[PDB]
Amino acid sequence: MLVQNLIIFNIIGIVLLVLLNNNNNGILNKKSLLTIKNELKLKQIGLIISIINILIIIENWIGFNSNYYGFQNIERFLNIYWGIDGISLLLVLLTLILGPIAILSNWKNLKGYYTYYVISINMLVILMALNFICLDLVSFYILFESTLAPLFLLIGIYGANNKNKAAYYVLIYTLASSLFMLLSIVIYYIIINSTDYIYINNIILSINLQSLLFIGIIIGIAVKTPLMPVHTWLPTVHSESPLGGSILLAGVILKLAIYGVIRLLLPNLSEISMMFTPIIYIISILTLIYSSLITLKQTDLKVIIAYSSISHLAVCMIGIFANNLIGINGSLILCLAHGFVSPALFILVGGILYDRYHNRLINYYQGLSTFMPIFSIYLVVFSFCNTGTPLSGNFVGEFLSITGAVIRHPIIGSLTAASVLLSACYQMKLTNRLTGSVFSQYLHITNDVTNREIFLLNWLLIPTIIIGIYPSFVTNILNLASSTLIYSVLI
Amino acid sequence: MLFTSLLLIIVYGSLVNKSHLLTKLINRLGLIIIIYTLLIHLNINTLENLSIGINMFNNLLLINSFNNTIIELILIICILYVLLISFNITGLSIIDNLNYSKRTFIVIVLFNIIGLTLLPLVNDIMILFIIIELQSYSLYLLTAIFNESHNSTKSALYYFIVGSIASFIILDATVSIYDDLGLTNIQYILMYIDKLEIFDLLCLLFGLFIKIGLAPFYSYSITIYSLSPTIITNYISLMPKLSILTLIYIIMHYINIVNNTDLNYVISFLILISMFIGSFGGLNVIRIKTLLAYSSLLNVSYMLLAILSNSNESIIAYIYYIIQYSLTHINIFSIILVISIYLPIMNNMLNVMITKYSPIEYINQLKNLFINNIFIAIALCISIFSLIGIPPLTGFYGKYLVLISGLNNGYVLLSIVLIIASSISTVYYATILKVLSFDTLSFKDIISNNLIINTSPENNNNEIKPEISNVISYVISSLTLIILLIIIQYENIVKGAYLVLLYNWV
Amino acid sequence: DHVRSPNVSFDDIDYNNSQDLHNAQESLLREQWIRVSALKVCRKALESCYKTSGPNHYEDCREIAEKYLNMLPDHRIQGFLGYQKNDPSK
Amino acid sequence: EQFHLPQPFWPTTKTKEGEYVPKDSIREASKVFIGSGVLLGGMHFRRLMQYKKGSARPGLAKYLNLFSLSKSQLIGFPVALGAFSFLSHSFANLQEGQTATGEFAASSIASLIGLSIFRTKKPLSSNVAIAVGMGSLFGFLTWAGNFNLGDNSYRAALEAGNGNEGGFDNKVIKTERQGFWEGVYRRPLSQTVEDLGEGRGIITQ
Amino acid sequence: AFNLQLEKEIRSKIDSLPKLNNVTNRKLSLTDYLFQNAANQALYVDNEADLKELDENENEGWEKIMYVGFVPTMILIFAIVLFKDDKSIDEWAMDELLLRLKEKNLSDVELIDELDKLSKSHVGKIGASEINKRDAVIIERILNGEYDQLSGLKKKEL
Amino acid sequence: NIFNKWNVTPFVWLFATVGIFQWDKSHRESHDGKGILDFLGEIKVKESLDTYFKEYQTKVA
Ligand SMILES: CCCCCCCCCCCCCCCCCC(=O)OC[C@H](COP(=O)(O)OCCN)OC(=O)CCCCCCCCCCCCCCCCC
Ligand SMILES: CCCCCCCCCCCCCCCCCC(=O)OC[C@H](COP(=O)(O)OCCN)OC(=O)CCCCCCCCCCCCCCCCC
Ligand SMILES: CCCCCCCCCCCC(=O)OC[C@H](COP(=O)(O)OCC[N+](C)(C)C)OC(=O)CCCCCCCCCCC
Ligand SMILES: CCCCCCCCCCCC(=O)OC[C@H](COP(=O)(O)OCC[N+](C)(C)C)OC(=O)CCCCCCCCCCC
Repeated sequence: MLVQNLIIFNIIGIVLLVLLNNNNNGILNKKSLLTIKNELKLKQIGLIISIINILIIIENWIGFNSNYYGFQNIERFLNIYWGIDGISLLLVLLTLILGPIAILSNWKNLKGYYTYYVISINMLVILMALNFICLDLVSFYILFESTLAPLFLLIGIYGANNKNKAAYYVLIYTLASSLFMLLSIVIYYIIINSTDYIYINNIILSINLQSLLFIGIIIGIAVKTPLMPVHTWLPTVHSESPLGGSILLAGVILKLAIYGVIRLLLPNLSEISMMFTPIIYIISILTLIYSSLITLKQTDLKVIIAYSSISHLAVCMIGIFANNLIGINGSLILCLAHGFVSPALFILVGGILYDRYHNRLINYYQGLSTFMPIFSIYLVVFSFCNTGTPLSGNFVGEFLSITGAVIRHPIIGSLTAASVLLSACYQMKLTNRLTGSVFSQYLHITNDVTNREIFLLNWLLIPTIIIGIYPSFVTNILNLASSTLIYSVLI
Repeated sequence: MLFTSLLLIIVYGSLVNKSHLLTKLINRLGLIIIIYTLLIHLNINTLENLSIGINMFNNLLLINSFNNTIIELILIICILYVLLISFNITGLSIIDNLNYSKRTFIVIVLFNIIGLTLLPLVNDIMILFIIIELQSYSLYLLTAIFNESHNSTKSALYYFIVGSIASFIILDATVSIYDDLGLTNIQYILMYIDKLEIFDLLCLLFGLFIKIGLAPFYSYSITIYSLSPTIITNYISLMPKLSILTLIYIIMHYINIVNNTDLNYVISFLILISMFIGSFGGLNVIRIKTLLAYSSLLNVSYMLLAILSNSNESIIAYIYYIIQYSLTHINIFSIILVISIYLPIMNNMLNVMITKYSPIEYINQLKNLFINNIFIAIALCISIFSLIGIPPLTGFYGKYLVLISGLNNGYVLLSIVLIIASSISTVYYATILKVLSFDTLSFKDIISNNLIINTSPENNNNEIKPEISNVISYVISSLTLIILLIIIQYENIVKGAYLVLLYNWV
Repeated sequence: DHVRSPNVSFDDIDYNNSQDLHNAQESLLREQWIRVSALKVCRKALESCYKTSGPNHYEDCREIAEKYLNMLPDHRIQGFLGYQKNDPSK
Repeated sequence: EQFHLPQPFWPTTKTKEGEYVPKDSIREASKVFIGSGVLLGGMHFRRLMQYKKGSARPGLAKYLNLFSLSKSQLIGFPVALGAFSFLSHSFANLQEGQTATGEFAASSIASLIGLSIFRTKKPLSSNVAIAVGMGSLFGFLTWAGNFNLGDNSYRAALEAGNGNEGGFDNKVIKTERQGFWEGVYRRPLSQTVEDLGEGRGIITQ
Repeated sequence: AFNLQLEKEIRSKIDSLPKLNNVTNRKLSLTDYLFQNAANQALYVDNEADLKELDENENEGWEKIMYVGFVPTMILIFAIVLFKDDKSIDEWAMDELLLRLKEKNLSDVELIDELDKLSKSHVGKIGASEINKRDAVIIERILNGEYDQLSGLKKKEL
Repeated sequence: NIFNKWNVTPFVWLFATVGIFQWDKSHRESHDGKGILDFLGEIKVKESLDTYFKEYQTKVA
């Protein structure tokens, strides 16, 4: 009643848009009415499709039991079993919420082919959402890499000047690494004859084989979070992909790596995850520290936002690999909070400034609060949210992730507290420059934030504050599901 | 059915007058012959009855369930190929009349189909030499069917010499086995599998490796495929691999009885080199058929890893991979032939010369296909993403099953290498996709009144005239959706592969 | 209504029975959350004792404070994977 | 107490102490050096005859130039291969077996020895980078288990009863460590302490 | 309402002006995008490009969709996290601890009195709080008795 | 205008949320604690869910 309805409705939605727009393509030299106002009636139908997708998961949410251990809403479809637990439920909701937001971001800033863009966006949202509700490794990998084909074409068609380089980076970095994860999946299907989540969690493999499987899986995950030193693709992709592509990539795709740790490493390779935890912390701590310092020297406006996501997800990787409930819950809270603040920073940079001046260099902008006060209000508020200031969901996620890290490793896990200072260093230096001093001599006075851009910023800000002030909305769902991932024998 | 109908077509073609219309109608007669052959073969041959294996013609031929599946695949793929020459591919006389110019086109194809089907069935070293030459000679004639083309005759000359050397190696291997044992029947030879020089069978495989363009003998295959016409390259680059790879699997099945580790290492060494050349070779090329030739070499290497393992999972992997690769091979070449109608007409720098035999010869000739025909461009994109291995397309499951057999049998080095080679080959695969679509938004507001299709006269200015004929467009539509929607019926198809037995039984 | 834990031990089941294994995992988790609930109640006693005692909190809440510090290292969620996959007797 | 680090190493057949009869490094290396020199030298003279057979045919000359080796290459190649054979056998005897570390050292040093002969007109650091690259490839080759795992594969383990064909049983606990490809339902707690150690949640808090 | 004659009047005024860059009561029904023929459709589009050329950031076509479909959807999500009968595992464990308190000390008259008058909404508020309630004996029994059975599930020791 | 489109909206959400909150508070006193959203459906229980799990693990095995 979930995956069957979600796939069938969206497939029908894809067919409906294709039939309408491509009916008169037969060298008719026609004008037609669907294409009037930049294909408004075709963008509207796709926007309605994204909204309905949210209602589909809400109907199943009503029947969700937070006191039930194990997967719920178990369903067989396409010879694949699908299920939902506490962790999967929240990540699906975040993915579907960003659907309409991504479409609304590129409402009237594309040079054409809106129908192709709308179908690609909705296809990506569903494929990523389905990746949270699959119950085997093979189905996980199929949806993990199926998003590459729509995303490669989306970046190469609607991208910026260097779209060709960005399309090659995302296609090759995320495929060459995921193939190493496929090797570990193939090994599971050879020695156990199954890749089911429940089946493989109860099997203990040899300590040498678990080391080989962990390395294969972690390569695909580490590239996708991303972690240093396999992170160089992400700044290029964000700086060239369209705004809607950046929102999905920053808001959903990077969260699949954290969810991949939950499904593919913790419950099935528990013994080797404990051994690898010091190594993961060292890589993630250096990823956090180095990315913050590298961000201080960047001149591209959208690249600065791209590096900020790397530092935050390093905290998520640190928290999710802590062997206590505090670190695990905090990592999941930070992923949800990052799923809203990070797209907003791209919207402010790549959707408001870029759509007016079309230049992403930092030297052209200063003193924007003089003639764009509404823009500066959101820019300052989202800057403090991105830095982990309290009352925002990022602070709840960061504090619990740091606390869980210290509980897991008091000595080296204490270094995660440097995110409080380092994140404010690069984020505020950008915000202080964009709002301080006199208005830029290289800019002409133009419109402030419009109603459409106000809507995008407000409804990304609201979930962050609600989670920040009352995170018990999220913790209650996660507590039973997250408690299963802990491996300890206290005697 | 094939032999009897071939003789009738030979006599009939030489009696009626020489014309393009009669040749096309004779091509349709050949289509009916292959369809009738498929119906007769399906009526008498079943998977369950052939599981044990049945000898024929004084044990010179041996048919089992593994052999029968490939024969059915060979007939089906040949049906789709005849549709190219039995119907219009572009609807333009200046382009399509090349297929109707040679009357012996359908005759030579029927000669080769007999060789292709009987080759996996060989049970004697004498008939093995006879059939492999019957298949080889038919390929030389088809490569030289356009005898007015300098490149076609040059390629056939190259094809003849390389294949003749391979045939000599095959003959030299079989003669050496006869000297050691004195027996010609394979089943009799299997009685002495532990007392004959097993490296003589490696000499036999070396001759077969040449005929499939395996490294280090890859060079001639790439040269021949690029020079030959697209209608000829579509056949000679796929059909020989359907039969020879099946025969190689049977020979490797017999070799694994003694399990010579040295034999496996030599074949592993050739597979390793073929993945290096197959991946890095296509990175710097400008011809589409040259790119596909490297793609063909790489994919054969993937299948050889399954063949080398030679286990129960290998049967599932090989049967699935060969079927889906053939459908992708047909789909890509079908699109290439059609999209020649969107080529701009000059009305110069680099003095580029394009002939009627290969209207599409460079990768950049596929520019603006997203604008020219969005449905055809997506169909090509689906096919290319299948060759890359993007799930849930047919290509991913082929590589997924090959990896299962490779890692189960302990080929860790080859499995890791095949995945690095897949990533390297994705670079030139993505280049095709870049040419198709990456300039759509800048060329959307462009005017193209100089395309080839624009030269086609209209009927009455009110008839809705399709740009593509009914048959070729339907085949592309069917093959594209089968590649795309394999997840719907993937579970049942593999269950069919579960029942294909090569003397497994229990 | 208030559904109760289906008390089941990993030492009295066969892991091949997926239902019995599922109950053992759930039963162990539910007992660990009761310990956390007990720890929070005991901490509430310490908080109430500290406020009312004032400068007498060292003496009035001595036993309560000692009990809290002893239970704290182990009155937390530990999961089931550790005990499911390990045999202490060996 | 050594650190508890992961061991991503494929299974290898081990020889007990007293086994592993050492390999004669000099004799094995001399066969490669002499054999390579005769073939490379022999083919060089043969290719010279092909040049003299005809020098007015551009097609023949183009292919002969590709296969032609310079004098330094004709000397460098047998020395590099000979050094590779010696170091690979010499390092294997020291460790009582062939390891990726020894093959990385044998390949990198031998390649650098060869590179210094036929690549003289290049910077030394350029030859070091290639030697590291060449050595890493053969180290990866040994780490992967050469071209095949052989009797250490899962298929070999499955035939020997070391696989997972019989299912799993939690009521049976094996004191000895399981096979490389073998999976179990429940493991001894002592083995977990051996792999991870006491500390962050094992036994003690 | 297509109003074909309205486009005829509009087009004439545009055609009356040979120069360019030198009506409000107009709409389209859903059937206009699918049932209109070629002759009528082409007239609307030619007018629309010219009329738009004769010319802030309003009536973009998204307002009705988002404020009817998206915003109420977010309200429903807010309602679910607020007013749904969800018992989290920690909330269940608190009730179980008090239930096991009753089931182990059924002979204590004082304990039963406080539990009966301890309302469900105040079950999870044990301790110092604004609510005037008697729970001192409830806390005292918990401080003296271990009501968890974790040792019972662990029947194997070192 | 102090009662414009932008000033009124935040206050409307507060009034609607508090009014519904009190409505839910009153709805639980007379319905044994059941909330206002009980009309949409009910939370599924372990007994029925485990039946799906048992059949799910049977097919996987
Ligand atoms: C953190 C993310 C990491 C992701 C990437 C991980 C892999 C990184 C690989 C690092 C090595 C490549 C990068 C450095 C190579 C640079 C090449 C170069 O600089 O020039 C090519 C070189 C000749 O040098 P030259 O042409 O004169 O250039 C001027 C130099 N001053 O030409 C040479 O001399 C090269 C040596 C000859 C070619 C050797 C080829 C043997 C095989 C190499 C491995 C291929 C394995 C493929 C496996 C699948 C196919 C089998
Ligand atoms: C002594 C007899 C000859 C040696 C045997 C050659 C045949 C077997 C090799 C198989 C590949 C066949 C390639 C075609 C035959 C090579 C003919 C040749 O030697 O030409 C040399 C060619 C041109 O060299 P060039 O420097 O440009 O011209 C010299 C002018 N003075 O230089 C080349 O580019 C040729 C090299 C082709 C690339 C082959 C690479 C194979 C893969 C090697 C790496 C393995 C990949 C996996 C790595 C990890 C393994 C664990
Ligand atoms: C969940 C399962 C979905 C699978 C099927 C999806 C539809 C496939 C396309 C068929 C219809 C078509 O090609 O139509 C084209 C449509 C409509 O675009 P348009 O602007 O009207 O076209 C231009 C014509 N103009 C200019 C006259 C208006 O655009 C698309 O290509 C969108 C869908 C494909 C996105 C991803 C492509 C790569 C897929 C790789 C899969 C691994
Ligand atoms: C284990 C984790 C793996 C992570 C991914 C590995 C690295 C990916 C590199 C992206 C390449 C790319 O994008 O291909 C596109 C680039 C284009 O280069 P460009 O950006 O235009 O600049 C260069 C062009 N110039 C100089 C003109 C400005 O062509 C290449 O480089 C071609 C070779 C790519 C081979 C990748 C194979 C990887 C094998 C698997 C890992 C051993």
